[PDB]
Amino acid sequence: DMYIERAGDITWEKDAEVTGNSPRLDVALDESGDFSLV
Amino acid sequence: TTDGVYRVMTRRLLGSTQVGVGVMQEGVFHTMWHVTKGAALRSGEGRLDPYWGDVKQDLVSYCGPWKLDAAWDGLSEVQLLAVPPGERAKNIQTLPGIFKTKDGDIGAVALDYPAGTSGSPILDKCGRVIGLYGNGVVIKNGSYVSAITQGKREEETPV
Ligand SMILES: N=C(N)N[C@@H]1CCCCNC(=O)[C@H](CCCCN)NC(=O)[C@H](CCCCN)NC(=O)Cc2cccc(c2)CNC(=O)CNC1=O
Repeated sequence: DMYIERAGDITWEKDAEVTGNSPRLDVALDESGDFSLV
Repeated sequence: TTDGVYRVMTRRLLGSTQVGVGVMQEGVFHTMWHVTKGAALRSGEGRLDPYWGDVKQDLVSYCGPWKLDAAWDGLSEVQLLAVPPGERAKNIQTLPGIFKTKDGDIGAVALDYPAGTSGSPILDKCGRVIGLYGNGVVIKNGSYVSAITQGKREEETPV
């Protein structure tokens, strides 16, 4: 039994918490949908 | 099929497990292929049948074709509307990095959430869904970077 349950509206939050860097990565995508680092 | 973000749950004999997340828009449910493995979904007393999908993109839509057409503009911050298992939906803002591929650049977010957060929407400042979270790579120190995965909204199919 795989089922869905609503979890909210989709909105941009003003004054949201910011985090994370912005990495630049060389990757390959294969025919099965896997990303790998080169 | 009211618009919004939804958890994707599985139930066997015991309790339920959240295996992912998806977006309902224009009567179509959008999630990542690895969440459902492209199988049917229940919504209330109704059945949602797979309609379009692509395992390489790791995407699947239910009840109709892929509807989400907004794109990252390549320089603005974005928000992940993370819907983690057992936790309230929350917005996290970030400046994407880049997956550089032989076929072009893909925006990518260095945000690390449980596996069942897969399919959570990534948003632009207008609240448009510019992709879904959860197909990515693990970099050297063990942290995670997700592609901003977006499908193509095709033109109306002839008749
Ligand atoms: N810090 C981590 N590792 N964080 C993730 C965030 C998932 C976010 C949601 N997305 C996924 O669940 C996908 C599913 C597979 C899609 C394949 N098309 N997965 C991934 O995109 C990566 C891909 C690796 C590259 C494939 N060439 N797979 C993993 O990360 C597997 C992994 C690896 C090491 C350790 C762990 C898991 C243990 N960590 C957890 O148990 C919870 N955290 C995560 O699992």
